[PDB]
Amino acid sequence: VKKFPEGFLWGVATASYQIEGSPLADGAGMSIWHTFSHTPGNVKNGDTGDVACDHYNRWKEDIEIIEKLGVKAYRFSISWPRILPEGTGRVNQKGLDFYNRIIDTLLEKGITPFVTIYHWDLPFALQLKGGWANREIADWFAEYSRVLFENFGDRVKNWITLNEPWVVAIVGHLYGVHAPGMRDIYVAFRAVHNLLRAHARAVKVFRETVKDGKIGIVFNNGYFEPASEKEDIRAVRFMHQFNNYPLFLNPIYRGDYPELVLEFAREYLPENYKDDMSEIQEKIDFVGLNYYSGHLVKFDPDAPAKVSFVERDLPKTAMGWEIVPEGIYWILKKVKEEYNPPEVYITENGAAFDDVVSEDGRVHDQNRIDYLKAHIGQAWKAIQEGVPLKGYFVWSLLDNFEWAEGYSKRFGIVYVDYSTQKRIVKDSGYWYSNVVKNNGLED
Ligand SMILES: O[C@@H]1[C@@H](O)[C@H](O)[C@]2(O)CC[C@H]1N2
Repeated sequence: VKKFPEGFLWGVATASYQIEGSPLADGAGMSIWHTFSHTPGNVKNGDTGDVACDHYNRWKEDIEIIEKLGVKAYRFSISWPRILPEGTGRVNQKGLDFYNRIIDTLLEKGITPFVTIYHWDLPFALQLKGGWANREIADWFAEYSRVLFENFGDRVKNWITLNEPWVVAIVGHLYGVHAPGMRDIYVAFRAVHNLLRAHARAVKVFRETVKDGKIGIVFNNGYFEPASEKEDIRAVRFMHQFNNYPLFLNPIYRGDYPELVLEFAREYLPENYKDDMSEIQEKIDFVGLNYYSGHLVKFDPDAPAKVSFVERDLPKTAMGWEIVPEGIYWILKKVKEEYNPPEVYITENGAAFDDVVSEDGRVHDQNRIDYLKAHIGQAWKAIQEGVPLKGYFVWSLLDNFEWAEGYSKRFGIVYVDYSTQKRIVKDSGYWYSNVVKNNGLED
C-alpha cells in the first residue's frame, strides 16, 4: 500500500472558459477566448466556449458530484471579464455573485477552494490595449487581483496568480495557436516578462489584503530526455529551462532568466529587463506543477530553437502525448533540488482518451485509471524522498472545451454528454474517489 501524509489535499481541477459556457451572461465582457474561438479556422470543428459544460447553470450539480466523490479540494478559475467587463474600472456584482455561490457551497460542504486568478480568458478590452504585451498589464492585473482578494479572501485562502504562463506567452503570442493568436517572438518574450511582473504585483497586493492566505503560481512541465549520449544533453537542458518552471522560477528565486533561455532569447527581452527583477522576486508560498507527458529531444540545427522532438514507440493518449509516469517524480525532485520551494502541489495531471459510454451505462476508462495510478505512485515516491508535496489535482473533474482541440479531447473523470448535458461518473472517477477515501493507493 502507498499512504500519503495526513491531511494531503486530493483535488480535481477545471478552468472557467473550458466549463462555464454563457460567456456573455449577466453583464460579462468578452474574453480573448470568446473572440479567438469565434474566428473561423482557430479551433477544431469551429467549437467555442459558448455552451461548454453549461457549468454556469449546472455549478451546484457539479459541486455535489465533487462532494459525493469525497474529493477534498477544488481548483477552479475566475473569468476576469465576468468580474471587470472592461478589464479595469467597473466591477460587475453578478460576476462576483456567481463565484460567491460556488465558494460558499464548497465551504459548506468541506471542500477547499483553490482559486486560479488567470487561466487564459483575458478581457478582450485589455487585448485591444496590447494585453500581455503591454507593461501596464502589471497594473491591470494587480487591480483585478485586489478586487478578488477583497471580495473572496475572507473565505478563499489558497490562490494561484497564473496558469501556465509559458503557454500564455509562447503558444498565444509566438505559435499563434491559442488566443490572442499572434506570431511575434519579440511580443512573446515581452509577454513572458510582463506575466512575471503582473504575478509579482498581485502577490504584493495579496500581502496587503489577505493577512491569512497562501499564494502561488502554476507551470506546465514536460519530462525531457536526450535522444542519445551526445549536445542532446544540452537540448534537454534548454527545454527544461525554457518550457518548464525555471523560466519563471529562476527570476522569482534567483533574480534572472535561466542561462540557456538568455542564450536563445536575450535579443527579444526588453533591453532593461533586469530593472524589474528585484520586484519579481516577491516571496511566494507554493509552486504548482502541471504534468502530462515526456518528450525525447534532440539538437537539430534547422529547428527554430535548435531542438526537435523525436517520436517514440510508447503508449500515448488521444492528445498524442507519450505516457511517462516517472516524469512526475523527476519534476518534483528537480524543483526541490533547484529552487527548494516551501510547498509544492501537482495542480494538474490527467489524460485524454476517447471515452465511450458502454451499453451498461458506464464509462470503462481503464486506460485513465492506469495513467492516474502510475502517476499518483511516482508522486508518492517523491514524498517518501522529502519533496514537500501537499496536494494533487486531477485534470479534470469534467470533459470540457480543450482549447484549440475543442470538445474532441475528453480529460474528465466525469463524462459529459454535450447533447443533454448529462454527467456520467467514469470508472476513473469512482477509482479516484476510493483513492481519496483511503488517502492513497492499495494494489
Ligand atoms: O491540456 C491542459 C488544459 O486542459 C488546461 O487548461 C491546462 O492548464 C492548459 C493546457 C493543459 N493544462
